[PDB]
Amino acid sequence: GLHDDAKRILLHMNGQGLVPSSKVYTGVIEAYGQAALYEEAVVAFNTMNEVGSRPMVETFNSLIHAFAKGGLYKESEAIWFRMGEVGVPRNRDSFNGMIEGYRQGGQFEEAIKAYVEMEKARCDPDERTLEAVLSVYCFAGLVDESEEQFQEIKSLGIQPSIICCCMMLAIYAKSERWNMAHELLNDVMTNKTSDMHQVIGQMIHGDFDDENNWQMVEYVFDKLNSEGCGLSMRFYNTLIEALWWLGQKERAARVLNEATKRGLFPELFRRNKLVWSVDVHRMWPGGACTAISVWLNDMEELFHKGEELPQLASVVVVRGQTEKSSITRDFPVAKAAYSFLKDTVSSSFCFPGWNKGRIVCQKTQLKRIFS
Amino acid sequence: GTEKVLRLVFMEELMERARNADSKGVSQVIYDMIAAGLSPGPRSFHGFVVSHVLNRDNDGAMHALRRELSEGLRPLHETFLALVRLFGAKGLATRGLEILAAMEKLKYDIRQAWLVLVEELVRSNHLEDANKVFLKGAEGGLRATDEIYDLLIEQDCKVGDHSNALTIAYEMEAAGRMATTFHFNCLLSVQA
Amino acid sequence: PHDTPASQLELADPDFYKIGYVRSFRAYGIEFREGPDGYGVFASRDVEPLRRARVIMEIPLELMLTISKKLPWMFFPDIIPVGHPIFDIINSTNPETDSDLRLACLLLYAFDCKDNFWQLYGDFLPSDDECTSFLLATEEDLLELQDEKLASTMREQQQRALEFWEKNWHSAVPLKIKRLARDPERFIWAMCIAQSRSINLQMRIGALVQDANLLVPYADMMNHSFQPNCFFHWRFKDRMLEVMINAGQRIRKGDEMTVDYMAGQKNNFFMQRYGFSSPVNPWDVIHFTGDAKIHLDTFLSVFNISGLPGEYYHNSRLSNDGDSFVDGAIIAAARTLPTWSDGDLPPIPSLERKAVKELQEECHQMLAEFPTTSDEDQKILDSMPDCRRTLEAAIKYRLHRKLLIEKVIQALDIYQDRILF
Repeated sequence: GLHDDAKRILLHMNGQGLVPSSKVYTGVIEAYGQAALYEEAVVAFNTMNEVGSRPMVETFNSLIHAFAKGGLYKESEAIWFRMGEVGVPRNRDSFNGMIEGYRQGGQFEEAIKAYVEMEKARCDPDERTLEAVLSVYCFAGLVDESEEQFQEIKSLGIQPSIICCCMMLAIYAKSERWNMAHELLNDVMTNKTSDMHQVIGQMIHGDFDDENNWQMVEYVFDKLNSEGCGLSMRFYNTLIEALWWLGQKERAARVLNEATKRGLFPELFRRNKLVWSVDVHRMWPGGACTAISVWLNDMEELFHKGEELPQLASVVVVRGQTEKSSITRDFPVAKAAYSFLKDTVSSSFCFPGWNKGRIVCQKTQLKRIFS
Repeated sequence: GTEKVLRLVFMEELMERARNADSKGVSQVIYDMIAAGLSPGPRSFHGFVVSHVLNRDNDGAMHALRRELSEGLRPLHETFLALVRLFGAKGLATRGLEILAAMEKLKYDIRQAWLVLVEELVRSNHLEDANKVFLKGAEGGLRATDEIYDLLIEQDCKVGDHSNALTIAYEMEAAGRMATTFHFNCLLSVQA
Repeated sequence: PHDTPASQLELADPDFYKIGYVRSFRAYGIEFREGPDGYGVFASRDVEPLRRARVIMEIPLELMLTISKKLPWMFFPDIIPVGHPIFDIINSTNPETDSDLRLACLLLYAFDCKDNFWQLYGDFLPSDDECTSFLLATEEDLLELQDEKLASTMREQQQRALEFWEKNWHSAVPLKIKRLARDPERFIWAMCIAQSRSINLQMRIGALVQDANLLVPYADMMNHSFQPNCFFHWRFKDRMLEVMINAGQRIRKGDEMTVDYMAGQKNNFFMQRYGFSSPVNPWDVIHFTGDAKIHLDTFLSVFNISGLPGEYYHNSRLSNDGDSFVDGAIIAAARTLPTWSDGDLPPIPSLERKAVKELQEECHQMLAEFPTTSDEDQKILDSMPDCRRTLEAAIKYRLHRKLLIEKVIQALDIYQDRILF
């Protein structure tokens, strides 16, 4: 996911003289996709366009994933429509990325239609596709409905991974089912799954955190680098989701520290003389609440110390072409991030009039709640 | 109202950097822009172009442009201009010529710019291309300043190129300005 | 009916054209109409964009009155006889500055010479009441202008004209000379007609190419514009002046055909020669002694002015959204305001804000120094519809100067808003 190095490599290749080949672009956009530097990614694709080298489907299934990392559904629809006229087929990972982008965004109705289109085109749905179909019924109020896919996963193959178990646990905890979900929690901790899947589950239950006990999960945190930022960020996001909603807030939102020290969660926070904001465009609802808790306090820590306040403090929740729209409030994250803030702090902050895609606070207004 | 105060405050910063030429500083402010949700602006991109421009980064200047172009804003006139000035120093004639074509497509008057490319190339010692740029321009119908015509005729004669010089003199005439003893004397130098 | 500029006005007598048509004057695609202002020339047909120029009027040499610019004085229509007393008066004039006087004398002779078109045409020329020239203005009108320098010049000019009449129209003059200008107001009408209606062109008659000052009939009915539809050309072979439509310009029926009297000049000159003033004179100057300077390039960019410094024009294709604020006056503004343009370094936004206010301050000072405000002036103008023509002119000069200072204030502000997107 390093892109500074990708830019240096591109500069050195241009200085050499050899024209860059097709695959190079695919990777970069994937690297940038993780950090949400869409514009930076866009220029890379465009350089692929500028060269005029024919683009392999690989470039397209990389671009759909790079644009699905943020949640821009209009860009996904545009690139999907352009893929139909460019003369390439739509493979499995393309539909997977489309549904993944639709998940963090709105339009929950198009997911089942795209899946029935996969079934019509004989897409041979894979494990990631079935996980996405199960997650289709996750963000919505369909707790008891999201069980037939679980049975299909348990029957056609092994039990689903932890990114699904903890997700279903958070779903059960979101409704009025607290103690009946403890047996399903012990299930994932007393089954015959992988070795690392057993130690995961005791890191949330009990205390398990000290100078030595919390050092045991460091190995599990560092061993998951083989995925290549594909499911690692997904795993951390699902862990935070299942940890913060029902559990200890100080215990849940502490993984972000080691995640930023690792380099897998960039730009979670912007700090400058003019601006001081937080970007959660590639995050789900629960954890957003947590960082904020730290954020307020991090500031408070600075508050006695003394420092000039920013001119505008923003909360980057939703980006893209859709930003200038009144349909923005319908977003999945929007329903709950606002909620946490509504309970915790006096709400001077609300959607800007120039762009209805974030939450901003004026300078004088920020000072009042701080005091 | 509030936007105004903030938009105004942010910009003073971009400029502060641009003048001291830290392209990187701007880049953060540029990302900062998407965070505050401050709208991307053609004017805002301008500072970035200048930053690479100040420091001879062709790739960089182009890089910025590529982003703005992608955003969809039609670029401000001055930006394109600085690019030409820089490209010109460096003899990048074809590339400079390419910028001009685009300026035209976006409905702009290209006369002022064409003169700039030709002028600089002579100071930067690439006369052969300068002559070639002028002639192409002349065919189109673009008129030229008196000072430029004179520079090209004098310079060419000092190096020794009679051919290019007479073609230019003939064109001054067709456009309207007529020769004076200065122009003839230069031509005679190569002839004798 | 269709709305056209011509519709408001009424057609002139058939005789304006007939007197000319019997001699060889021909008009093509044109009419002539009259109104309170006076005669004007309008279109009667549609012309699509054209490859080369098209003739609207052809006027022969004999109808005109002409004198050469340089010292041997050669009069081409040649009305004056050899040995007549008028030549001595024309010869005794400074070769370089007074051509108005020489032309006046010739016109007066023409009115006394039989079978000269002018005896007939002069009836159609402006009377003492209907001419706007300021030579014919009282002390009061001169006062209303509110400008010391314009006022002074005018008085020096009024005196120069009287002095000539006294020196040459003395008691002992032969009657041929006396009849031509018995009272001094007649000389003044003549100088007024010469200054307001003269054209300068280069003419080739036979093999002689000379530059001349001429009074030409029927082409004086055209009006000024700074964005002109037509031009003047000499056709040597048939000895005629051609008024011609510019290449490439669409003209629609009912439109006004216009020509440009002098190029590059301020409103002070138009008043001295013609008694006319324009709200939009692209070349007018407002003077700021104030130190501050806004950056030039940006000015042009916000208001889409393109071009070299000498020639600035608004590109309208760039301005897809229909705009109107940018006009002659914003162009005028560009040239006048003091500006700093250095290298390529971009202007600091806060830094320039200081400049805008300091400049505006000077504008407020300027407007205040005058006796009345712009709205007050309109009131005086609206109050009396029928009034000495020279007086309406003076008030209108004032309204116009003030209005340009006001436009600048409005404009400098818009710069501010757009610097920061």
